[PDB]
Formats: sequence, C-alpha cells, structure tokens
Amino acid sequence: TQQPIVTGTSVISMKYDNGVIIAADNLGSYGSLLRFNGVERLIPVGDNTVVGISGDISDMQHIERLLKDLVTENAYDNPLADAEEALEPSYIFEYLATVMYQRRSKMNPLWNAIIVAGVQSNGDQFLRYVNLLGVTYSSPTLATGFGAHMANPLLRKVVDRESDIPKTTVQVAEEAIVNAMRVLYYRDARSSRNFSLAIIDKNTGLTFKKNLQVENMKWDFAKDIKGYGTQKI
Amino acid sequence: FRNNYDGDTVTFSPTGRLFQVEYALEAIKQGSVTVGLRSNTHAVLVALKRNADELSSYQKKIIKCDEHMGLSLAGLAPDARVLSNYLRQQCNYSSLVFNRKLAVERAGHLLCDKAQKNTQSYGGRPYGVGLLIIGYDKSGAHLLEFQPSGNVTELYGTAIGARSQGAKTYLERTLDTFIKIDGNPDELIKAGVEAISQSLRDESLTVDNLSIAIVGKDTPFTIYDGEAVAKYI
Repeated sequence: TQQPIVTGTSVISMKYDNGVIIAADNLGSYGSLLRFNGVERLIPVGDNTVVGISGDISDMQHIERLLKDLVTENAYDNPLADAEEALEPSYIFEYLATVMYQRRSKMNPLWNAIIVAGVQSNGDQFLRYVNLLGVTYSSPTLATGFGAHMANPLLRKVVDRESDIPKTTVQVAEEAIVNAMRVLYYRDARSSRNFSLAIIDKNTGLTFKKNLQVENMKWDFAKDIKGYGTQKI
Repeated sequence: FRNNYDGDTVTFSPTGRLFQVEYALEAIKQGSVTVGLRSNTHAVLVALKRNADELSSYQKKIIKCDEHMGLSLAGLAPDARVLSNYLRQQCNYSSLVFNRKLAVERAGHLLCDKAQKNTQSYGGRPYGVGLLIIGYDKSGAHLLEFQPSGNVTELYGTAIGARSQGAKTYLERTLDTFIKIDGNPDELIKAGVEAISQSLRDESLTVDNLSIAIVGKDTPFTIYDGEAVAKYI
C-alpha cells in the first residue's frame, strides 16, 4: 500500500478509420506544485504501439523499464523479431494488465491508469485501458482521470458507437483530440499547456508529435466580468 | 575405459563424451518408430503403437500440448509425460500472460534448456526419450526433433525409434514432393504413412496399431486412432 507523489494527469485517446490517436500533456505534479515540465508520458513500443500513462511518475518510469525489457527479451533467439514475431499491441497490454492485477492482489499497486494504443498486424485498431486495480475495458474512445469526465463527452460526439469508426478521418479525429486537450487545460488545475500526441496508422505507421501547445484560447470575455454579484466597476 | 566414466552425467570421458547421455539416447533407439513431416500448410505425425501382449492395449505415442502444438514420443513414456506437461504449461503461460500463442521455435528452445540442466548436475539423470514436435504458428507449419542431449532441430521431415532409418531415407528422397502437398491433408498423411511403413518388418500397420496427428492453417491439433485411421491403412 502506498500513495502517489509525483503525478501525471489525463491521457486521452480514440480510434478512427485507419488507426488510433493518443495524447497526454508533459507535466509532473507534486501535489499542487507544477514541479516538472519536460515529462513525456506517451511510451512508444516498437512501431505499432504507444502506451500512455497517468498516475505516479516513479511507477511510470518503472513500467517504462519493463517495456524496454520486453522488447529486448522478445528479440532473443527470435529471427522474426522485426516481422511475424514482433510485439503486438495486444501482447503488450495483456502483459501490463497481468502485472497490474498481480500487484494489486499483493496489496502493493503500481499507482497508474494506462491506455494502450496501437494497430495489430492484421490492421485492426487496438485500444484498451487498465489501472491500479487491474480493471480493464475497451471503447471507441478512452480517457483517464479528468479526461474521462471532460474528454469522453466531446470525443463521443464524433464516435458514439462502433459504426462511427470507418466514417472518421485522421483529420477529424486529431482535431477532436486537440480541442479536448484545450478544454482540459481550461478546467483541470493539474494540467499543462504543452503536450505530446501520437498517431498509429495502419498505412502511414507511427507519427509521434512532441512539443505541441494549446492554441486559439478564448480569454477576452474576462474583461467584462467584475465582482461576484453586485459590484459594478 | 567407458566403465570408469559412465557412472553419472557429471563426468566427461577422456575423449569429451558424456556416456550417461549416450545411454539415454539408446533408450530412444529401442523405442517404437514414429515419423513427422510438413508442407507449408500442415504438419503431420505418424506413429507405430507398440503392445505388450495380444491381451494388452497399444501404448499411445502422441500428446497434444495446445490447440496449435503437439508431439510424438520414442523411449521412456514417463519422461515424455513430464516434458509434454512442461510444454503444456509454457504454452499456457504464453496465452494467459501475453495472449500470444507460443512459437514452435520458442518451445524447442525451452525444451532444450530444460533437458540441458539434467546433463550438467549431480544426482539427476538425462531424460530418456525422443520427441517430434509439430505446430502451426504465426510463421506457418513446423516440425522439430528433440533429443535428450538437449539438441533440438527444425526439419521438413524426420523419424526416430527403431529402424527409423528407413523412413528417414524415404523422406529425404520424397522431399520435393510432400513439401508441396498444400491444402490437402489426406495427401500429407498418406505421404507420412508411406514413410513409416518403410521401417516396418515385424508386421503391417493395422487399425488399433496406427496413430496419426495433424495440425495446420485451419486445423487444430487433432489425434486420430483406430477406426479413424482405417481409411489410410
């Protein structure tokens, strides 16, 4: 049993016609102190999977080390490591889920919420969640922490059910994700303006975008607000 | 000579030989014959079951390890039970933890390493059984040959047991032919039954005497005995 110390907030994602998109800001909070700003919370595994992690940062770094090892280990005595026997998004997820559930079962969790995004070898999109309790689930859109409350509602207006996937383009999807990141920056006190975004396309491959910034913010209407009820000036 | 260096597995002879291992290999040659061969779509095991009296049953020689893997034995049956069981667990672990089917190549490596430990430590003894492993994984059909010495080899076809040399020569001759028997199970089997009967001498393969197993593209590892093998005799 423990308590999280340095933490990462939301991780949001959704799937479109040809792949999946996942994003997360670059902040490492220490309680209410916005302590670290160069924190990458999207972990690429090979060229078909990206693991986004929220929660305790020390545990995130541990999970990072675990993932790099899975890659090394999978390459051992494996002449097809970069082909038919390369790590699949589903293998990576099952592994982490297994670990997450064993750790909670020993009353010593990895204090995180994880989303595994990727494209399988047969083209299928892969999007699944797992957290510190070992709980898992899939949906056309997935978000952790605050994003679950404010991002899913916006992302679900684009893909409300399975049949909406093929009708959704990378452009529409990325636009929706970027808008969601802005909304989170407006109402989540533990969020940052800078974030990373990754796209896993069954055709274009893996596109990892670093140092993005929330832009086109509306603040002007603030000049007209005065007092908290009766004040006029 | 030999007598002084064959007391245990932990002793090298003056010429660099390990006699206990060689004696274990001899138990294989005394075992009943079994054949294995594959195309690009299926893998087949054919075995001659041996009986004690005409009042006894014919001891099984083929064991299923998973839906996509299996093997045939020659030598000490109990050791085959131990080894096949270890393989059942390894296939099991792969599915439960990574949601991945175990590569036949990996299964061979695990078997090799397990056998090796019993050839370098005091007190233990080498396994006294040979194994032919077939399976269909993400890289197609496969056939492996396992020796108690720990040496595992991938072949197009092969045979072990008494008089196994007959079938082995026939297969080494039929190569170009059976390797192309794709999408036609019944043909690959007949090709195998013809190979095994090249090692007969005592009798002729009957209905409660023959044992066949197959795995492939859209064929889970299945075992055929008795009436089910009639159409091949």
